[PDB]
Amino acid sequence: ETTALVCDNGSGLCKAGFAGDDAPRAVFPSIVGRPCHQGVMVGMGQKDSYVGDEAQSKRGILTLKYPIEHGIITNWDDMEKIWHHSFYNELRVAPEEHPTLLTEAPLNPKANREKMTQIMFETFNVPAMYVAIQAVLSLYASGRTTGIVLDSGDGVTHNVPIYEGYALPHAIMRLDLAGRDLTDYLMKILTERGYSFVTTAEREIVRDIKEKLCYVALDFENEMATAASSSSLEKSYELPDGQVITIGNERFRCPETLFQPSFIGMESAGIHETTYNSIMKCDIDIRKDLYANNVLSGGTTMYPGIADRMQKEITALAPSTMKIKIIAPPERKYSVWIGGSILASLSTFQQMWISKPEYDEAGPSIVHRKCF
Amino acid sequence: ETTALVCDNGSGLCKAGFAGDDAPRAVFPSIVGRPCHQGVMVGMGQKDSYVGDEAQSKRGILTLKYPIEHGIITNWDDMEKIWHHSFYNELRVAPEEHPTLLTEAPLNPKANREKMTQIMFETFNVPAMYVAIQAVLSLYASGRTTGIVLDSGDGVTHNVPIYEGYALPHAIMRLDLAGRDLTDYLMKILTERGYSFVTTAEREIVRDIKEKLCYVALDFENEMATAASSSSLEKSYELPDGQVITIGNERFRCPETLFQPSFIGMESAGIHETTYNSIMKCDIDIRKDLYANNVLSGGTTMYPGIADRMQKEITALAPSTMKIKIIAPPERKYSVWIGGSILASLSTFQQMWISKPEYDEAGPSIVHRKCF
Amino acid sequence: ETTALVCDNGSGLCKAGFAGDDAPRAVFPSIVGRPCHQGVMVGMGQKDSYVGDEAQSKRGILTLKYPIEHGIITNWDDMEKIWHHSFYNELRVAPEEHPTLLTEAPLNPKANREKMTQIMFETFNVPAMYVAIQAVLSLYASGRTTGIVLDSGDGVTHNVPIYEGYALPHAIMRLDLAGRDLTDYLMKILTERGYSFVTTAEREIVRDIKEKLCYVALDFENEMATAASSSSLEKSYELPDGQVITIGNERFRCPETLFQPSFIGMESAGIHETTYNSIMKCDIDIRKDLYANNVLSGGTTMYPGIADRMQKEITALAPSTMKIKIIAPPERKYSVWIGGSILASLSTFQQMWISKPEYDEAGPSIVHRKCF
Amino acid sequence: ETTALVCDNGSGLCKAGFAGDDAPRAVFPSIVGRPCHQGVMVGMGQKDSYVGDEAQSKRGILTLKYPIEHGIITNWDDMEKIWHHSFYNELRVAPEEHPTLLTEAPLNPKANREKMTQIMFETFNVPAMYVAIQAVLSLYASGRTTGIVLDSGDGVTHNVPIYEGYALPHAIMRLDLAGRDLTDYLMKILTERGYSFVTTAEREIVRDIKEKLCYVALDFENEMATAASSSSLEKSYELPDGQVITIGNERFRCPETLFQPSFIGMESAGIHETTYNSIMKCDIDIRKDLYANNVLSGGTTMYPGIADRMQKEITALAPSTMKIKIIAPPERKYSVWIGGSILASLSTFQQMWISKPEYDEAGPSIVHRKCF
Amino acid sequence: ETTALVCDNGSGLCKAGFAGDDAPRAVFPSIVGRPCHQGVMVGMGQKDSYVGDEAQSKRGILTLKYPIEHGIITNWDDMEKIWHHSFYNELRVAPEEHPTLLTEAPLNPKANREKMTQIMFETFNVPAMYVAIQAVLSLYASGRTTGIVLDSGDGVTHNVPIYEGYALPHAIMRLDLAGRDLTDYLMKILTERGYSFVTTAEREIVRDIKEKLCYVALDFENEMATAASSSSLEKSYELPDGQVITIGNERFRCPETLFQPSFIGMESAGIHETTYNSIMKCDIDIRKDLYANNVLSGGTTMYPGIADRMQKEITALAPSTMKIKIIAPPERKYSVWIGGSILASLSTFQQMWISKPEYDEAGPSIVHRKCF
Amino acid sequence: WXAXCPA
Amino acid sequence: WXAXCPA
Amino acid sequence: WXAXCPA
Amino acid sequence: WXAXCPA
Amino acid sequence: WXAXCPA
Ligand SMILES: Nc1ncnc2c1ncn2[C@@H]1O[C@H](COP(=O)(O)OP(=O)(O)O)[C@@H](O)[C@H]1O
Ligand SMILES: Nc1ncnc2c1ncn2[C@@H]1O[C@H](COP(=O)(O)OP(=O)(O)O)[C@@H](O)[C@H]1O
Ligand SMILES: Nc1ncnc2c1ncn2[C@@H]1O[C@H](COP(=O)(O)OP(=O)(O)O)[C@@H](O)[C@H]1O
Ligand SMILES: Nc1ncnc2c1ncn2[C@@H]1O[C@H](COP(=O)(O)OP(=O)(O)O)[C@@H](O)[C@H]1O
Ligand SMILES: Nc1ncnc2c1ncn2[C@@H]1O[C@H](COP(=O)(O)OP(=O)(O)O)[C@@H](O)[C@H]1O
Ligand SMILES: [Mg+2]
Ligand SMILES: [Mg+2]
Ligand SMILES: [Mg+2]
Ligand SMILES: [Mg+2]
Ligand SMILES: [Mg+2]
Repeated sequence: ETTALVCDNGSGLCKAGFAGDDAPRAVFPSIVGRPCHQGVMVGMGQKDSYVGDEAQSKRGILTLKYPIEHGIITNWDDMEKIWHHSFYNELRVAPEEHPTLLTEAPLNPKANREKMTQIMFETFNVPAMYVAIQAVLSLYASGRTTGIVLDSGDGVTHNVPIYEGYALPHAIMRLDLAGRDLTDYLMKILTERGYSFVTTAEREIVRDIKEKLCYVALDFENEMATAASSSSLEKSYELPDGQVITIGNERFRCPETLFQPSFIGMESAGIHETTYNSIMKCDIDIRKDLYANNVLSGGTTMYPGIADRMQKEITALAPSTMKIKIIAPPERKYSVWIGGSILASLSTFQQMWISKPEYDEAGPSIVHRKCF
Repeated sequence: ETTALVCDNGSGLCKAGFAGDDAPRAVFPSIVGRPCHQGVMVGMGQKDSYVGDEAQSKRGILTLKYPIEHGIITNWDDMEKIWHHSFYNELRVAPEEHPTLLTEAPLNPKANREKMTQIMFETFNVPAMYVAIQAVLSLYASGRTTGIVLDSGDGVTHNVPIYEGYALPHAIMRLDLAGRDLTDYLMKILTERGYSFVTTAEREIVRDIKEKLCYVALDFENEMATAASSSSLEKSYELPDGQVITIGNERFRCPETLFQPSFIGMESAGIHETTYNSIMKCDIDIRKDLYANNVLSGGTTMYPGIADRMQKEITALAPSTMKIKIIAPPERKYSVWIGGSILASLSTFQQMWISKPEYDEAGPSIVHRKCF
Repeated sequence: ETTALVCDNGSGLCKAGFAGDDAPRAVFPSIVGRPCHQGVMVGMGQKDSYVGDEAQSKRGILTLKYPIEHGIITNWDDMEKIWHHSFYNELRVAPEEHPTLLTEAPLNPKANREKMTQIMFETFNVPAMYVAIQAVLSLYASGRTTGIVLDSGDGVTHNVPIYEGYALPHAIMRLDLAGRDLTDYLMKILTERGYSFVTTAEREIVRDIKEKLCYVALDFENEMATAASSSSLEKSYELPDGQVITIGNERFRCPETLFQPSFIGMESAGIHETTYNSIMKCDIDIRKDLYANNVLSGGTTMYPGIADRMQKEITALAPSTMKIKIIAPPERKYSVWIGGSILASLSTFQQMWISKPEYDEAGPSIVHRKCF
Repeated sequence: ETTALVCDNGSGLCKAGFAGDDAPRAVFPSIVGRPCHQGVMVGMGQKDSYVGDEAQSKRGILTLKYPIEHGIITNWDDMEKIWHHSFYNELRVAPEEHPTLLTEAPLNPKANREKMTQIMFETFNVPAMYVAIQAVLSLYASGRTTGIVLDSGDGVTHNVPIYEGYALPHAIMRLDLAGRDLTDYLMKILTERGYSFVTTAEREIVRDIKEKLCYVALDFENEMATAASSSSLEKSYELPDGQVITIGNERFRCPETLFQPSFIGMESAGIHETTYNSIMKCDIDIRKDLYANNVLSGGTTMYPGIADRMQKEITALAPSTMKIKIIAPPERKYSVWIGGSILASLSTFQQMWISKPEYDEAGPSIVHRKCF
Repeated sequence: ETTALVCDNGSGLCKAGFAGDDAPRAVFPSIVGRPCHQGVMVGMGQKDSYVGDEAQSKRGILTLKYPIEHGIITNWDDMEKIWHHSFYNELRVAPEEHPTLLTEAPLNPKANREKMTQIMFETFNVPAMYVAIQAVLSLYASGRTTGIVLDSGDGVTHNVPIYEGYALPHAIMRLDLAGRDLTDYLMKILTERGYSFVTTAEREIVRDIKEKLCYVALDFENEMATAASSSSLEKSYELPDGQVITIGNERFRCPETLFQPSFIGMESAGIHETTYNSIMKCDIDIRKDLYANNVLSGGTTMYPGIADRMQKEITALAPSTMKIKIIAPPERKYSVWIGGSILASLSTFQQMWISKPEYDEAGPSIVHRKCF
Repeated sequence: WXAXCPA
Repeated sequence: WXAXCPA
Repeated sequence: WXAXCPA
Repeated sequence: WXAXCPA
Repeated sequence: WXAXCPA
């Protein structure tokens, strides 16, 4: 009878809300900011840790830390602060009356899931809890039951194929290349035009530049020749203190790392080759059904050239008699949370919650038996 | 007054329908498919066993098992599933109101027939039942009363001679070489050109290739020399995921195992020598009547070169003053069922049904006294 | 329960009073006068040192010495005389019953603060004491919590930026150009019109002329051309002995040294360039908040042309999309004392006094740990 | 009179030497390494391709490619580089004066053998050449004339039965599951403890871990319970850059894929069931002689638990009245080369070399008539 | 045949000479001095700009400007004056007969290199020219082919790892913290003892004090306690006008900013953490070879405590089983020029000069294709 | 291989 | 992670 | 530099 | 079958 | 001050 909570804890953004809703109620950056100076003015309330948007509004006097990197929680006190700010200050609910659904990347360490279960049952003690895979939730929100999901967020880009409700665990692929690597590469290549960004607040500024101005080129060499020929692709951005910068080919050289990882010195293949290799590792008789149901999800897949480029690259890789379709819904930035809300509201899901007596009898190892 | 049911349970295909009809109403592959993975998507109805065409449409996530091998039922729960799907989901009738006619290969174990009688009388309890020999049904569907029937299906190739309505039990021959062995041999010899097929769904793909593209050579050495000389016999096939393969001499090297069993390491003789030896073991005065009435039946005899080759081989074996005729009707893939419908609709057949009180009095051993 | 004392000891003026008040009770010039002649008249009381206004009323027979130069105490006996006159003759209180709050310029020698603590604890022994930064007190009296303070008095012109109650110690700038240098430059350039001032009383007369008649030009070259064209900017001043002098361009050539230090042979930049360089040495995300909160304090910033000139120069230096606001309250001559009275009356300030047992345990080095 | 050369070109290791010797002279990894960066230092000799051990010693700046996968040569220029390094840099001989013996897996494509014949006759032009089956060479090195050989290397695991010098070609089984699949599965399951290996040099590191620390459990469930109970099976390994990792049940979960292929999503049966099915496909009267002569060969069969586990599984599958013996010589990592040296030194083998005039007369198709 | 010129244009020192020599012939400070007063004495030759040592010998009447800040040329007329003084007055050669080799920091703006090429080809027009990376030249002068170079000069501290002649461009780190920041921090903290330095000549005096008297402490807290305990670390320096100053803990508080950048309000990590993070961003198999080949170069690394401190900090950061070696040659102040002389004298370097016809054909953009 | 592997 | 990342 | 230094 | 097949 | 003022 009690409303469940869905909390997608990504590497760069935390999206929390109630099950049965269409959009997450609280979307805030998952950062913890700490002051690096001394407060000489007394009388007003100055804190030691700023969490979320309050860290972003005061980032000029704070050092910002991400508790999650590549989908792995590195700082657990900061993650506890993130969860406390999500439960009490944003959603404004008591966590002991609502079951909580959490998401996790595939091919992750087991200790991450075990400590997540232990913290959820001992610090914010819930009646029930569950850990789900994000690409399965993206396919849940897509409304279909078959397809291969490429989910790319802030730390993890992973491909998961599912045929008729059955997952293919040997064809699941994970690549540690996402939007934070693109932000770092943009910080590196912005020094060519004479712009220097070194701090964490400057990293947030470069992330805003990448979100506002970058796009995926259909043909990389033709766009590079066009940018070298005329200054028609140049765009201007206004810095917070008043300076105006101009960028040219760096609008499309930054998301080209998704298709050519060797720009940042990585031996792995691109996302199109990863998707093709994940398709070819499945059985033959389902492969055509995976060719026409490519589903995109996550904030990294929101560049305004990526669907046509993915279609062209997969059509080049695949045999010519197959139909290639890329499904890119406009709400794919929040599709993991939408699928979590669909899953937590199902009547058949109420029997696979991990309850408190099961955790009391089994310890923090029941999550390896009742989940993926 | 009630309409009888005719159910031919072959090794690879199940053909069921009503007596008095011209064609069987339900023809489906006799396979049981089971999922080898874990269903991560909840909400929709996922079963544990897929029977028939539903096993074929979802074969990329299923392991497929044949309950019948070489005309012998090995798995009885799967055979019960096949019979339940044939009665309730395909024919859509109640089995307790209709007598049922079943077929069996000659020289079979007695326990197969006894357990068939026990299952038909105790699980799908019929008013009456009967077991017939498939070659006698092929001669019934041919419309003649004399001749030697070579029936070759998916597990059994058997020769039965009948003269003037009298069978010759000492001249009945059975050879365990049929279409599944040809499919396995094609799967073995397709690796020479660089194509690998190892799974059960790939076995179904190879069976489809064998059904579509194979043919029987009139002269094997001349056709091998022609295939080695020019690429005029090569044919192309499109795989389900889009690849195109090309085959050459394997179009006629695959059904040559029927005439040369030593290709698969078998000491037995070919089907032409088996037919000639079955003719030679009969009485002399009927032998000429068996020379002009060779009747072909079964799906294995549907290669488009087999009648001329069989005629040439038997004419080589027989003395030159005898006339050799091979009867190959175009409907011989279903001729056993047609003869079963002819036999079950006869007015003189109604007194040799095995009724339920006879089964209650004599147990599951009456079928050895009221049948062949 | 006892009322604290706030004593701003500037380089030219001493302002002392009680905490919680709006205006300082005792404002007197910090000079010590000594007679340079022989007293031939006997019977009345002639002293050896005249302190404060009594030094100003009898300055024609006295040599006047400033104990503080450039915010650094040079003569400690004269400074002790100034403090004794402030405590006993002006405020008329016993210093052993009241804690005392003192001010100090940034980037000062440590020995000045240590000897201040030693004298306040051993000669005028207080229950408690504290040393504060004058620009932080100006921001306290402004009522806001963010902004960059330019404090210019008699010896020190310093810029201190503070964002959200946090100081920026690496961006604090100090320039040794203030009103005494302007008085010396006016003393130098008054000889062009035929007026000679060489003594200390004549220096006080020139300081009075500078306070009464000088102003900051909006455009220097246009005002030079206007002064050279017509005698409309000329003003007359009456000397104490009856002579009347007239000055022209020297009304605005004297505070132009604040914007062009090369008039007195200094390599440093102007106050507008120092303010801009202090702004650009901070973080980027706070710079806009420092652009609209420029706070002026001190008696040197009381020229009636300086706010518009600083606004014009900073608007020329800053990018055009930023808003520049100069906050010039009319009570900014005493704003350091007002902020000291605000700080000393706070309930949260009572736990950071430097008490007498702490000085007894730690010696005269505790002030480097309990203060800035 | 000239000494013949024996060159076993496996999927992961190349073993070359002279006929008549006991051990191969040159054993090196069959990899080709290419630099993925730009050489900024000039003067010294940097090459474009590094072959063999030089690829292993400099693998941190190279991308490594295997020219052979699953016993099939995919890259022919890299294979030519491997053969050139084996002939000129390791053996240090001229290939035109020595006949060369090569090995090949059964059930291979014909184009592989034809292109090997063409390359050894046209690029490294030999007086004579021959292609042999590796399991026949393992039985040659075993010293016996009957038995069933299970050869498992880096790409192919194949079973070949031979009775009294006669091979059984219809009972030869090939399974594409070997040590590279075990290395990939170990990479996949090492992410559970928090260790990430994604590059090719990290693949070599994981292969070294698998060679040093893995073993075959006698009972899988009992060993899993023992590993879950106490940390007595945990072992530590030192990485090349100094980190120390610890592994538990992954020591025996990695070679369990040989007996349970469904760990990597493969529908095939284990090696014990493959051996039992290869035995049961032979004639009955020889089957007992195949039960006591199970010969192991290849580097994959060097786990220190595999002989007892194979004995237990085959004894469970076989009837209880038969004797099961597993022959595991200590030199079985090089037994294919030893049998090649035994075969090439025989006086009766000198008449079945494929000479250069026979290749000139018949083209690159003589190898299908003079070999297996 | 013509001798090449090597000119290292650092942020604080210009070192020019001939290729093939051991030491640079002309080492002079890269400053331009201009008079800030009026010359009342006529007859002798007074110039408008003083370049080099003549700027240092007459710095009491000049304002000194550095044309290069943080390895970026800001004033191009002053840089042209520096190059003219280097070519004509110091080296005394015609620049049109000698190719010239120049150095540049990594991660620099492209316009700096382009304008360097344009000025070298159009104002001091050379037959050929080249731009090199300074850390690669330091590794050239070290004589080895592998290692990670930490080069710290007057504006840039950068780490570049090179393995077997191959650079790692994604692991190159640049930090804008060098000796000029240390001079500014010493100027800031010298005000605590009562010494004021504000002008450019006083900045040169403070730089001389820092070069003569500063050292790197092995343990910062123990040395701070030792300096607070007794006056055994105090040292005396004589000013040019006769005053003697004494400094205590400021001898080691000034180069501690290299390890703790937060002393000057910088969010970056120290040089030891930058070196460790540059090592850990490389491949694993080369990391050991980067642990024993740490090469120091530049004048900032000439403090007499820095090698032991860097060894201790890296040994604390690295795993305990690795060997840490810091290579600190005594000639490392000029090692960039020595490596430039080694590189320009190589016979294999003569084919990668940027010639004048290539500049005429391609414009000032060829330097991005023929260099780093 | 070429149709059902890779290789 | 803990052996080949950081994280 | 030009946007985040000075230089 | 059960003695020389399988089946 | 004591070394570059006076004071
Ligand atoms: N419009 C956009 N264009 C390109 N990238 C974007 C856009 N919006 C967000 N991103 C990137 O997507 C990431 C956030 O996506 P999301 O999947 O919500 O992250 P998380 O991993 O926290 O769930 C951010 O790192 C951001 O850089
Ligand atoms: N057109 C065809 N050409 C060659 N073989 C065929 C053809 N049609 C069916 N077959 C083979 O015949 C077998 C089915 O024949 P059928 O006698 O119906 O089987 P069952 O033994 O199940 O009765 C299948 O194994 C199939 O491979
Ligand atoms: N109206 C005025 N116009 C210009 N300058 C003034 C004015 N009033 C005071 N001053 C100058 O300001 C200085 C005193 O300012 P204040 O900050 O109170 O001094 P202190 O440094 O002692 O605190 C004096 O040197 C005086 O010359
Ligand atoms: N001691 C060992 N334990 C387990 N596996 C091993 C051992 N030694 C080698 N291997 C594996 O055996 C393979 C090499 O065996 P080998 O038969 O020589 O390969 P090839 O197929 O090249 O002939 C390698 O993949 C290696 O992983
Ligand atoms: N003995 C020394 N001890 C400490 N620092 C020094 C010493 N000698 C020179 N330096 C510093 O090193 C810098 C010059 O180093 P160098 O690498 O030659 O500079 P550039 O960047 O011009 O090449 C100067 O800023 C100087 O402060
Ligand atoms: Mg996400
Ligand atoms: Mg049949
Ligand atoms: Mg003041
Ligand atoms: Mg091998
Ligand atoms: Mg340098």
